[PDB]
Amino acid sequence: KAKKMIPIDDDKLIMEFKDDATAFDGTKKARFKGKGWLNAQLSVIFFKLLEEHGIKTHFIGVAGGNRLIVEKLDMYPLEVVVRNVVAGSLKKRLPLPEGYELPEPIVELYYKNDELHDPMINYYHAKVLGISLDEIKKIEEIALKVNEILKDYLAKKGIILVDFKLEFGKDKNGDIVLADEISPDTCRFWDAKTKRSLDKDVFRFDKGDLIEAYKEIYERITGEKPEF
Amino acid sequence: KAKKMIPIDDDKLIMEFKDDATAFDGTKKARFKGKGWLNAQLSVIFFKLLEEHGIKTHFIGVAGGNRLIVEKLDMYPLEVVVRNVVAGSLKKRLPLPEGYELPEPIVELYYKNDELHDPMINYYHAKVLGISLDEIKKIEEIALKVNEILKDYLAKKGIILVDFKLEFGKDKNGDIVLADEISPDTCRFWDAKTKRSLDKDVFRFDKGDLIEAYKEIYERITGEKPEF
Ligand SMILES: Nc1ccn([C@@H]2O[C@H](COP(=O)(O)O)[C@@H](O)[C@H]2O)c(=O)n1
Ligand SMILES: Nc1ccn([C@@H]2O[C@H](COP(=O)(O)O)[C@@H](O)[C@H]2O)c(=O)n1
Repeated sequence: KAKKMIPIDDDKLIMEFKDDATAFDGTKKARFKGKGWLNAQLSVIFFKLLEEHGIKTHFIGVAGGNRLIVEKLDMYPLEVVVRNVVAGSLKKRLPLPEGYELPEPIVELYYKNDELHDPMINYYHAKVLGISLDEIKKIEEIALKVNEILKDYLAKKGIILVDFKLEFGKDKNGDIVLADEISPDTCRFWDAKTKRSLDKDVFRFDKGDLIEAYKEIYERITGEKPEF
Repeated sequence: KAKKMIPIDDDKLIMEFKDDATAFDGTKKARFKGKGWLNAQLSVIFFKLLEEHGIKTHFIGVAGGNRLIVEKLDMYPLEVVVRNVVAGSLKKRLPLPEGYELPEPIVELYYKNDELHDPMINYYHAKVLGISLDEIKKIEEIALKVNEILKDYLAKKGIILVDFKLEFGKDKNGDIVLADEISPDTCRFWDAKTKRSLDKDVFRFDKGDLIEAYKEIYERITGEKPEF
C-alpha cells in the first residue's frame, strides 16, 4: 500500500515509504507528493523517542530520502491497536460517541490476514495462531508503555493521541521488538484546541488536504518547516 | 425470540421456552411444535448435571410444561462462547476448515447489544462496560469448567460438543451465576460417527427436520422417547 521492503542481508532490510495512500480495504486510492518523506521522517522521530525510553524498535538508521534501515524480524501476524479516545471502528463495538474519552486505554488485537480482512481476535485465537499468552502479555505491556510515552510527548505539543496501530516481531534473541511504522497514516492525531484530524482521516473522509495536515504535525513536532 | 420471562418476586422468575425459532439476526423465522418442551427439558438436565459438579446456576425448579423457575440476577450483558471444534463464525476469524479440532478451547466474549449486532469484545472493552478483569477471569474459568463437564458427559453418549453459548449474572451475594439456557438452540452438537448436526444448524441451513434432530439428542441423553 504505502511502503516497500528491500533485503540487505540476514540482519537488516530497507523500509521505503511511498506516496500512495489507500483506505477502506484499498477501495479508495490516491497519491500525495511528499507523503512518503513525511511518514519516513515522523517514524524516525517516534522510534528515536521510544528507544530513549527503553522501547526496543527495529529502527537502525536512515538510507536517504524515504528509506529507513531496519532490523529483520520474525513478524507476528498482528496489528495491535491502542485507543484513548473513541473513534473509527470502536464506535461500532461500543455505544459511545466519537470523542468519548476512555476511562483507561483499550488494546485490540487484529489478525493480519487479507483473506479474512484482518478480523479482531482475542488471546485464545492468538494461541491457536502460535502466539503464547506470555508473548501476548509482553506485547500489550509494550503497546501500553508506547501509548504513555507518545500521548505525553504529543500532548506537550498540542496534539491528542486518539488511537494508533503497532506491529511487532521477534529478533534472534527471542526478544519482542516494535516494527513497521509510526506515522499520521497509522495514528489518529487531533488538535487539542479544535479537535480536528491531523492524520489519514483527512484522506479517509475528505476533511481537507492531507499533505497540509501531515506538514502541520511535522512542524508542530519538530518546530521546523518540512524540507523534502 | 425463543423464550419469555415472567416475574414472581425479587428472588425468582419464570423462564418459559416457546416454539419459535429465529436465525441470521432474526431474518429467518419458523415455529416448531414441541421445541419449547425439548429445550426446557434439556436445559434442566444440563443445569442439574452442572450443579452436581459444583457449578452455580440460576435453576431453581420446574413450573410445568415449558416453564422453569429460576433465580433473578443482575445480568452481565455478555454472550460467552466456548469452542472445541471449528464451525460457524470462527471460520471467518481463523483460516481453518469446518470440523478442525482445536488444540485447546477458545473462549469468545460478545457484547449483548442489538443496536451493534452483538459485536465481539475483549477484556478491555468489558472493563469500559463496567466488568472487572477479576469478574471476566471468573466468568471464563466457569465457562471452561462447564465445557469440560458437558463435552465429557456428551462424548460418553456419542455426541461431540462442537461449541456453545453461555450467559451469566450476579446474585445478591455478588457471586457469578450461570443463567439463560443450555439447549440444542444454544450449542452445536454433532454425531460422533457421522459428524451430522443435531442442533439449530438443521434449521439455520435446512439440513433436515429440527424436531427430529432435537428428539434424537433428547433420546440419546435420557434414553427415553420424548413425552411432550
Ligand atoms: N490496518 C490498519 C488498521 C488500523 N490502523 C490504525 O489503527 C487505528 C484504529 O483504526 P480503526 O478505527 O479503523 O480500527 C487508526 O489510527 C488507524 O489508522 C492502521 O494503521 N492500519
Ligand atoms: N446469540 C447467539 C450467538 C451464538 N450462539 C451459539 O454460540 C455458538 C457460536 O455461534 P457462532 O458460530 O454464530 O459465533 C453456536 O452454538 C451458537 O448456537 C447462541 O446461542 N446465541
